[PDB]
Amino acid sequence: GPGMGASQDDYALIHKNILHSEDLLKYILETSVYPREHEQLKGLREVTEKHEWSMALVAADEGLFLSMLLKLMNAKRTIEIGVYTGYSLLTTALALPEDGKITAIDVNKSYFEIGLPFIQKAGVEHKINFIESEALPVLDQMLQEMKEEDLYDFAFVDADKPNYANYHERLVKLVRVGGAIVYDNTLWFGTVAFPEYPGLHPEEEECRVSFRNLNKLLAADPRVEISQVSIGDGLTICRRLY
Amino acid sequence: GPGMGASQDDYALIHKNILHSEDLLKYILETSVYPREHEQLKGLREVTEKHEWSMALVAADEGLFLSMLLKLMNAKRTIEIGVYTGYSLLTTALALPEDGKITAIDVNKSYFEIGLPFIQKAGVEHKINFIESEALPVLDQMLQEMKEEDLYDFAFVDADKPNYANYHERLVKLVRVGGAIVYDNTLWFGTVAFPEYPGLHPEEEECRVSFRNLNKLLAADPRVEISQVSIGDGLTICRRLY
Ligand SMILES: Nc1ncnc2c1ncn2[C@@H]1O[C@H](CSCC[C@H](N)C(=O)O)[C@@H](O)[C@H]1O
Ligand SMILES: Nc1ncnc2c1ncn2[C@@H]1O[C@H](CSCC[C@H](N)C(=O)O)[C@@H](O)[C@H]1O
Ligand SMILES: O=Cc1ccc(O)c(O)c1
Ligand SMILES: [Mg+2]
Ligand SMILES: [Mg+2]
Repeated sequence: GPGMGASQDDYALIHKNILHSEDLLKYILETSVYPREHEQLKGLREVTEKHEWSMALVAADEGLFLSMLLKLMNAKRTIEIGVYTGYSLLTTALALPEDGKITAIDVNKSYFEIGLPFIQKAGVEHKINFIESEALPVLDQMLQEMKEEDLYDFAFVDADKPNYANYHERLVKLVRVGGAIVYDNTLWFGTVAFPEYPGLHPEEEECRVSFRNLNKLLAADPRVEISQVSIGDGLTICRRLY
Repeated sequence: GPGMGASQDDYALIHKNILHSEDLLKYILETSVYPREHEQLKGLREVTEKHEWSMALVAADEGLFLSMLLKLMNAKRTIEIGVYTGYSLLTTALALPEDGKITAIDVNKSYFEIGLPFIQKAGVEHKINFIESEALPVLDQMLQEMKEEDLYDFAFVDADKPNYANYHERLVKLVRVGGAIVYDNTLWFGTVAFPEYPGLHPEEEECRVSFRNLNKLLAADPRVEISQVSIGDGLTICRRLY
């Protein structure tokens, strides 16, 4: 109710990691990520680390992996659901060719305005069409308008976790055959490995349950082939088969 | 030569994981890997788990990830360095198109013949050209005979770890521009994070130092873009730039 509002300090999982030690994750970042990170990504990350919802920021080693996937598959048209301050969005815009196009959807444009100066300085603002809205109505409107020529090569899903299965039903129609759908956070701080987990915030527990259900659904879905990858907070790559 | 024993039982790191949770790795395998694993890959994995060098076997979640990369980049011609019983090789042969081709190099064909019945039953043996040799002389012969139109789309490097830097100098000329080179085990049980790590077999220590050097070299190499991925025992994806 009324008060000071939602803080990430009310959450139990902030300080959890899936790798063996903090030293191993720090090694990966210092050795293989920061030397390869665009200066505008570094600036965007450093401001976002000070923000009240910094827990949501995509892991930087995951960012470089998404960039690699976009280049290897020659993606040109992508969709991002869940923008926050724009780290994965700027990563994507830097990876695409000059004529690449991104549809970016987030309910809160004020977060996006934090990252927008870095996107402009990087010279890739022209690739981004940002839409301030809940994603589900936008996706349903796309399904009535988009033709086969406009299908996306790649979707990154990093928004409200309990809605992922709902996003999946739209995205298997909005991404081309042979295209990729990537779901962030599918290992949810390691909590998915347990049928019950003590002391979580109600929203954290709702996400543990939803990801356990989502991971089973994706593994059984004949419309896609999958790979769940223990990078960052876990991601699942889906490739559309038909 | 004469010296100390260097069998698998002589190594210290066999059971060490890069993920901090054994339950999380089992969850990934049981939820997202085994339901998606080809029957012949399952049989090959089960035999190899009993073999005296079972620690060398590529992780099954990494297998599905490699398959996903190959499909998303539409690879058609690949090279594998380090075959063992053939798990990554069968993964690759199953992922490629019907007319895809693999050049597979290993010093020990007897290992390959353990997995060969599974590869034959999968119906993809015809894609594989197995070469029984040390890899370095083969790659140098390829540099002499390779034409630009025959460059590989994808290379998987999983053989003798101290030689990876030597392999890299040939493979950046044998893979096409825009192609991928994947180096397996670049986190080496997490020991790369530390300048010193007590209690290692001398060959394990040699690989720790070798990978610390390689990870620095790859992060600084302008010929490639990289992404180090904390799946399996760690891998590094390189994409050739010029
Ligand atoms: N229903 C909804 N539709 C669209 N965006 C939503 C949403 N519910 C939450 N979000 C947004 O999802 C985002 C999750 S954080 C996303 C992180 C970002 N991709 C990065 O690279 O760091 C938040 O910005 C939140 O505002
Ligand atoms: N110099 C060399 N040239 C080619 N192969 C070598 C080599 N030194 C060692 N090897 C081979 O490298 C292999 C490493 S284990 C390879 C694992 C396999 N790719 C999998 O999917 O499980 C062993 O089979 C070993 O015989
Ligand atoms: O909302 C919490 C949150 C936490 C971690 C994430 O990666 C994310 O996208 C969201
Ligand atoms: Mg996320
Ligand atoms: Mg290996």
